[PDB]
Amino acid sequence: DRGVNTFSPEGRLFQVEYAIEAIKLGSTAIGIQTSEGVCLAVEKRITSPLMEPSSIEKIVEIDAHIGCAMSGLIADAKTLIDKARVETQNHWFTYNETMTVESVTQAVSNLALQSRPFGVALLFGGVDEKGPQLFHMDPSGTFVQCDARAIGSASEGAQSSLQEVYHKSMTLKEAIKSSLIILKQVMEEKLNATNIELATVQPGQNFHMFTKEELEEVIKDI
Amino acid sequence: DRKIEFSLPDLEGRTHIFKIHARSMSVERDIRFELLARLCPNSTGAEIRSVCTEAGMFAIRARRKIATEKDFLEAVNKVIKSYAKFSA
Amino acid sequence: FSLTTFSPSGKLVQIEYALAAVAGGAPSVGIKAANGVVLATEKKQKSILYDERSVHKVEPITKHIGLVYSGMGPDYRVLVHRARKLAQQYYLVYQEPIPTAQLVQRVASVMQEYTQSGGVRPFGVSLLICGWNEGRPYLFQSDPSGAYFAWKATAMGKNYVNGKTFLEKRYNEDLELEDAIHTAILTLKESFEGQMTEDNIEVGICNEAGFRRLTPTEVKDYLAAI
Amino acid sequence: NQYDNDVTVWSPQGRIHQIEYAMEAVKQGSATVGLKSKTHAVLVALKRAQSELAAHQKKILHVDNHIGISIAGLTADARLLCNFMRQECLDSRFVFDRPLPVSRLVSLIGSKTQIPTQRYGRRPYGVGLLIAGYDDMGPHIFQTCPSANYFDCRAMSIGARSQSARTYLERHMSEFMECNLNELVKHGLRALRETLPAEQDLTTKNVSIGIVGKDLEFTIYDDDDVSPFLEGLEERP
Amino acid sequence: GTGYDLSASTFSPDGRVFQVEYAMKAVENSSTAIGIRCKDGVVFGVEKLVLSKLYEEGSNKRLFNVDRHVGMAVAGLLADARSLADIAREEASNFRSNFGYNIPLKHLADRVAMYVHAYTLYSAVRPFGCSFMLGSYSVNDGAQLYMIDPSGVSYGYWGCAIGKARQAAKTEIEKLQMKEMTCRDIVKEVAKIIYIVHDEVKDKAFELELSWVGELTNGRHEIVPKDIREEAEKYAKE
Amino acid sequence: TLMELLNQMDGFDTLHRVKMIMATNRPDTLDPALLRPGRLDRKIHIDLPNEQARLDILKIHAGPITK
Amino acid sequence: GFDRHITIFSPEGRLYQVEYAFKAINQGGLTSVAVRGKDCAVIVTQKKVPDKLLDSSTVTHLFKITENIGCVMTGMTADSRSQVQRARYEAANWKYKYGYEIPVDMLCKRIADISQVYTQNAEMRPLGCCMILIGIDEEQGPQVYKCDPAGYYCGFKATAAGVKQTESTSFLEKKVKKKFDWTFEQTVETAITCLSTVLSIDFKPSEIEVGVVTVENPKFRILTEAEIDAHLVALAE
Amino acid sequence: YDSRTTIFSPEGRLYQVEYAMEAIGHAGTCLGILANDGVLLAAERRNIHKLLDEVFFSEKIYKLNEDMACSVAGITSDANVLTNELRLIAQRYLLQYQEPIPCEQLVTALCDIKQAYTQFGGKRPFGVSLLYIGWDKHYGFQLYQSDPSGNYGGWKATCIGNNSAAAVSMLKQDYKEGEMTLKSALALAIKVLNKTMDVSKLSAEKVEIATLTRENGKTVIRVLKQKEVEQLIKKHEEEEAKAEREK
Amino acid sequence: KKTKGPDAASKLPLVTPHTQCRLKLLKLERIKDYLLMEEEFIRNQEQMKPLEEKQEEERSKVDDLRGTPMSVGTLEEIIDDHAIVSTSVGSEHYVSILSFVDKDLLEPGCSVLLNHKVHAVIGVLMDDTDPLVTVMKVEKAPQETYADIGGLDNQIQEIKESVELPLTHPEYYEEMGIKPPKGVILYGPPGTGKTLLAKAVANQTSATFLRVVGSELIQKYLGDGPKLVRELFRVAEEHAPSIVFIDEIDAIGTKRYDSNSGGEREIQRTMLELLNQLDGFDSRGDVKVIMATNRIETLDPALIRPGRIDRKIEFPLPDEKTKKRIFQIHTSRMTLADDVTLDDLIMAKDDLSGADIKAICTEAGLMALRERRMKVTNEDFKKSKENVLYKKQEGTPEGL
Ligand SMILES: Nc1ncnc2c1ncn2[C@@H]1O[C@H](COP(=O)(O)OP(=O)(O)O)[C@@H](O)[C@H]1O
Repeated sequence: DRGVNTFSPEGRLFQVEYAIEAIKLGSTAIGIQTSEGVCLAVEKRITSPLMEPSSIEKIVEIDAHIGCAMSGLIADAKTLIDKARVETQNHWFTYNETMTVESVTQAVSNLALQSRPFGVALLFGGVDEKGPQLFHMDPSGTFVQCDARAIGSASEGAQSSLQEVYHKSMTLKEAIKSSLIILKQVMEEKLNATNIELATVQPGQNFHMFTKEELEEVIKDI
Repeated sequence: DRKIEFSLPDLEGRTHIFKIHARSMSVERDIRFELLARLCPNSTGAEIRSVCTEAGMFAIRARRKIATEKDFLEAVNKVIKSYAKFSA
Repeated sequence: FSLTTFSPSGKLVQIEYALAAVAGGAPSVGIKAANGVVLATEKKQKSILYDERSVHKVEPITKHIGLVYSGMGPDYRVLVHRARKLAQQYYLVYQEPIPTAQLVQRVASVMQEYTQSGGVRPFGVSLLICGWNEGRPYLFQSDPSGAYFAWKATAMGKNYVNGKTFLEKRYNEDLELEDAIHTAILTLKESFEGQMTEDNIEVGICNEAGFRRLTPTEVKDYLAAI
Repeated sequence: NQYDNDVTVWSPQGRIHQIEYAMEAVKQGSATVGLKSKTHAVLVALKRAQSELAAHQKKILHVDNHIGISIAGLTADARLLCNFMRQECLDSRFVFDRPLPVSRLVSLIGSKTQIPTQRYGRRPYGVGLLIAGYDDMGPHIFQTCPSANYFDCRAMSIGARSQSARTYLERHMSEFMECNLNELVKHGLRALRETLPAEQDLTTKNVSIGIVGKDLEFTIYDDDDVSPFLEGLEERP
Repeated sequence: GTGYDLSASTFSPDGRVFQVEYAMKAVENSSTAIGIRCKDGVVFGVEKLVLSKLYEEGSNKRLFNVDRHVGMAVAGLLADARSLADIAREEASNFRSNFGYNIPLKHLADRVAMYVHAYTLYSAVRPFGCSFMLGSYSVNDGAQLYMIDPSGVSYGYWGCAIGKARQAAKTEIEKLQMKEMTCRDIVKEVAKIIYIVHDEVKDKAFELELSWVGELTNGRHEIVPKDIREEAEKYAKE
Repeated sequence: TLMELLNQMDGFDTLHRVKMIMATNRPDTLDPALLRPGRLDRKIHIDLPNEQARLDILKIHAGPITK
Repeated sequence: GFDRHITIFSPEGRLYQVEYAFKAINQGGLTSVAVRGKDCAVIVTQKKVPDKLLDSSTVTHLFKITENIGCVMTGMTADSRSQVQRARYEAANWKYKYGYEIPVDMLCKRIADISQVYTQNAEMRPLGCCMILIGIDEEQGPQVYKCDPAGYYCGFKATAAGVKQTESTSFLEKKVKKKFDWTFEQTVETAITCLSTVLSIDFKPSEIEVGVVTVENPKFRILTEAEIDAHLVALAE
Repeated sequence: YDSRTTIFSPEGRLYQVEYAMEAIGHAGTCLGILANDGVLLAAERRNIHKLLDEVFFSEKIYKLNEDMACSVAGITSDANVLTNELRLIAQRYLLQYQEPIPCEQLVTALCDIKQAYTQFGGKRPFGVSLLYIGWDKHYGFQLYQSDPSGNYGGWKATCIGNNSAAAVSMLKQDYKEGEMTLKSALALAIKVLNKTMDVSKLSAEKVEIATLTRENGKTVIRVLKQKEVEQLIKKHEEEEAKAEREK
Repeated sequence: KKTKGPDAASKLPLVTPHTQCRLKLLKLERIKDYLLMEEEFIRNQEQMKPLEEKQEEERSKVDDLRGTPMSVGTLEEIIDDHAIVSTSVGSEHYVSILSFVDKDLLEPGCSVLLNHKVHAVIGVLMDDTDPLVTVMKVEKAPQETYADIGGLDNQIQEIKESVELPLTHPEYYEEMGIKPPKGVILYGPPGTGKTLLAKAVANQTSATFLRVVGSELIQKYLGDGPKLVRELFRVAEEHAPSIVFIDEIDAIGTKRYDSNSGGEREIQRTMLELLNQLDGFDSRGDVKVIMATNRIETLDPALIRPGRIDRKIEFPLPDEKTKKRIFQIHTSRMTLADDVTLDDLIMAKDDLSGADIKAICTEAGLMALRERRMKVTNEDFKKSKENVLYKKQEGTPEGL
């Protein structure tokens, strides 16, 4: 019914079926986990030119070896990303090593529903001893390992396209172009560098911004 | 007796519904309509008829009555309206 | 929610219903005379099975503060217990002021836990307070939601309207001696159905010497020659 | 229907309705079976996959060397129960250095889940638990429903279309005590395979196995670890 | 009811608590039970419906041991019944820790009944959906047996029954002549009464959980030896 | 509801030729407050017929039967 | 609305919840009578025992709150026992805080204050049990009081509670209006004949349980079968 | 279960707070006028039943601090607790800083507490709006009006009562800054009170007025007693008679 | 029971100046002269008769057999020769009419005459003048045209294309074999919406028009809100194919109310009957349903889908030029001033809609007529701004 805790008469409590469909109002984001690394592509969707593009960010580095892409209420995603950073730093401080992306996703999932549930979906991606990994976490405190995931308003179409354009033995160079051509097909405008953000994951590199308006070398090919 | 049901079109059902609907209009089957059939999971036969309806409306909007070889425009209008049905 | 609540646009509907409840039926007149204050009320027990020396309507909160009330006696008990505790706390804090009339205003003000923190359901009793430790008497009324009114003469019963009309027509006045209790009994008589007797009518008096609940002997003495 | 709105309220016809709805949370979940033996307890869980790109999610959760659980239902308040059971088993380890017997753990879980069924504003834990443990009295399989009424079972299954698996287990439960490890695991695999529609079939990627035995601590077998058990499937979808 | 039967804190227009009036219905619907005070002890007995043969030997047993000499035979919503059994165990342990010795059955029943009444008094919490007999024996106080309804109070019972068929059991219970019959024949007779009550006429096969307390067990409420009471079940069958 | 018929006793018993016979099954639970003077009052004992009544009613039952 | 559903003041200026809770006392099918006398105070209530499988030893509605105060309860038995336990706790706590034993009027006042707190607020509900407590008080003679689910504590000489409480009160009003003091034979006989006229079963000396507190003999004597039988024989003479 | 309304509107309005603020206009009548070397408050005595004794010595005007005084126009139940809290805040500031609290800071604290009351929790908004007159070292004589919305305003001539619109219109028409003095401010206040109270020739009992003046390094808050008030009334009556007859 | 009405009125609304001038004078003289000549024509034709032929063969055969006494009753059924007529007080007659029979005008459920005595139908009253049960075609084909509203060129072109896909070029998608009755979903600020009507009059220049505004949350057990509109659009197909303007009920009557069950039964009935009628696979006809609202958010997902309800159109606020045009249109009838104070009233204005423009124009004339009566009141230059303030925009205590 309307109660955040009461179950539905059929099978599954409501108001969490309502929180999950908040990536619908959220913006599109796609991530590919390849053997080379993890490619995280989002779109900023600036509404007015006066707003600084640097201000609007959907991808934030939780740590040097974990990057996260939000899709939904950026307000709730700020809290979730802050908790992810705090948990990663606490684990590193306790055990003097790099917390696994799976463990970070598990902690975020534990904190997701414990207050009305958070209405954001995160795409965690980072390197670990088990190679590069990517996880799709969902507002209803549920996380799943994924290799090529899409999320946002057009999650269905983007995921369907990714399902047939992805192959198990791809590299970063093909992954970025596939994600960008998909994004261009999903969005309304073109994939200008001021509107598209990209995040790369490397086994021997920290996850930095994609070349910062010198990334046109990856959109001119598109 | 004999309670039966369906209303669950799979890929083969959806593409056959595409074929019978494409029997109408000025379309032909050289279009890769299997791609759109994959793109809509369980889109009834009602929405397939709507999608063929939309493809006709896009052809007249372009003012080209041709639709046998108008396949790229067929695919474009079908995909954009599938986007709008899912999210408008 | 858990306080005095239910206030719509320009109204206090729950408080108004509480005031409809305190309309009651116990007249409980009060008169502020020059020498002191008289709080008289009607104890019309159902049948003769009940007792009149068992329960009382007039309660001495402290040495010279007396209290009478209206409908919802069970609420009135808790209220008078709270008032006794509050007066005792004030006297303990400000030690030995013999605080009655410099406290009657203060105890009436501290009757804010009375209603301003209603307790989900507001109290359903309006109470008259008398004190005379200032060289002058004091009669105050606290209602289920308001505050001190500082009356000179009023009633809070089923016929409180015509009781107050009787009080003003009979000229509560200012030169009246302490024995305006005759006029208080007359005002009760108007809102009384029966041959009122000593146990039927309970009255307390608060003069400058102190407060005292008149025993049935003096109540019957006053009721004689009426 | 008014009386079905809240957990606290009681239906005039008898039992309350919110708890009855809570059991539909475990009905609406991927199937899982769990069977005892003379010496081993085996859980066969259907790892339900979102899409071919995404993984098949995680089932058969790990609790301790001698206890392992399989969830079926609302995954949110299921990792919570897993944390509670892990914490209780570790508390027992810490206090008297012995594995917490499974029956006491199940009683603790039932008591813990009973309170939300009576406290206002608290939804019942709509999670179906198939606890496999090896205490000193041989293997044990327990089913915990959101109604907080646990059960002991020779072989029980929960999930979508789990009634067919229940019937197969019942018909073959006579020959369960005297079965080799692989034989019992194949019994469970046949039981789970009978659950999904004929189009679906067992794969190394969509199944998980939890085995606990006298000398074998609880182990979660999957694709490479499952393939030796998956051989000799006797496929009749 | 309609409007007044939503929370236990809401009295009926006639002055009744419909939440408990409905909680009694769950006990009326669940499987039955019986407890008889024999001459020197108390004998319990409960039929339990094996809803599926997938279950092992008798589990989630309607009988419970709340203390060394005290046993609880419960019927109704079984999870809340187990929680209440845990409450009773904690109460007995606390009494033993504070006042020493063993908790008298009348006081234990009174305390658990007061706790149940506390749970039915308020609004946020709901009345317990279970009714149970507490049976105990000691040399000093003989054998006592108190039955607690989902909202009512403990009452001394020579013989009591609860659950699906209370009247049908009670008729033959009152037919039986207690107060002079030893606990052995009472064990035979309680199984006889349970088998007289319908078991498979509309339901599945039922298991016979029977309990003991008495001088034959020097207190020490324990489940009857089922291997040797299978013959008692056989006599019940005849 | 029986007390309602009880206070009906002032239904002009002088004027009205109305009586009320209470054919209960067992007089065990009959609200003994309803057997005081002014209540139903009189009770006549009827039980299972004795041997004499049994043979008499067998005779009258066999009366219509001529064999 | 919810004026008649929660403990809130009605728009007409009434409190319907306690008005219902009082009728709750009438519900349950029982009556009790209390008669104060010249020197003693005796109370009697019927003992409705359905079937003899119950223990007539413990089905009582009268209790000792302390060594000199005895109560009789009317209404729902669970709330009755809760209020009896509360009264016993209050008596013990008073004896601990203040050396002298708690006067019966003060105990009734405290119980009425608890009930008034219950009718205040909205989380809890009033207890549907009216308690008549008696006891000998020095410089006061026998004392009888009644606390009700509202918080109005009063009642004296002759007071009754239960289903047919009005008829008993009317008869006792007739008796007390007849100006003659009752000794420790007339008080008991008056109570017995009052309850018998209320419910004419002629009161076989097993279906009532009478409590007595005299002045020369304190304590709450729950008179045995022999004593009630002797009083009944003396009355019906 | 019942839940209170501290929420918005489909448009985005706090209609509960708005209704309370409008209800403040209903019942009560106070006005504050600021002049040089003296600031004064005028209050309308609503109930003048002859059966009172007037021993509280003040009903609308409340002395809240050595250097300030307020006047409520809302429900008296909230008015009492709000005045107590205001005095407590002022005296807490005096304890902390050993200096009389500036009027603006006091008003900001009170409006903060009212904003909290309308902001969080299932608590009713404080249905009371009150004026404040006071003097400080920084700004001298100041007048402030705060509504239950918690949005106070620094005024110099305002009314808060039932006919507050008519009273403020009369003020605007016959208000002159700078030239205004204490005596002319009293004349204006009595004139506007006579305008807003329908019964002409207002009795000194139905009007309660208090003036704050600055003596030699000390703030004196004198409530004008009956004789002084009716002498002001007599002077006003003389002025009215002269003005009417001279035409 | 209703097919058409005699449209012999609205004599040439195109009075070009609409202001008193010689041209408008001369146009009216031509209008009146023609009225004189038409009346003279018909009167001379009816008076100077073509021929005098007996009793026009009327009184000889039919009139006498019809008889003097008559009574009227509804006609119920038709059979090959007789006719089945339900006359007054529930009488039923099976008679063959042969005198003055007009079978086309007879029709079931129509008022016919009964000659008494030998009760036989003898005539019919085609007027009848009581088809008053549900009347929505009374305002059909409104006279408002494109020129009444300006500055909305993009929307006018869009709606015109969406509704001139039929009528004009129907073979276009007849060959494309789709026949989509998609209709148009109109957005727009609440300050507009009767323009959602004004832009609808562009299509109302062709065929008729039906309106359902406010309707109800069809609590009616039969429902039949959209179902009766379905019958009325069927009547529209019988007539010239009309459009259905359901502004504000596509919003409230079809709300994206997000509860599922126990929801006033409109969510069960109204939305489900709306998409059945909006799907071309169920009902034919050139009827185009214009769903106009001011709350785009409450678009139900069934209404959201362009697959069944295509041609989403957004109505924006007027721009500077649009404000100039609408102010020109509304003040054209009143001759605002000779100084033409046009741009000062709109240059700094923002969020001003058509209803506000009409209101300020009317109030400007009202204030001038109040006391400033000066024909083209020289005060109008600033009084137009005086009444363009007019307060009344929005008012809500302070909250600031
Ligand atoms: N741009 C415009 N040009 C000419 N007339 C207009 C224009 N906009 C509105 N109107 C007229 O003003 C009236 C009110 O318009 P609208 O804003 O649609 O009303 P509402 O706001 O009440 O829905 C309409 O009947 C229309 O005839």
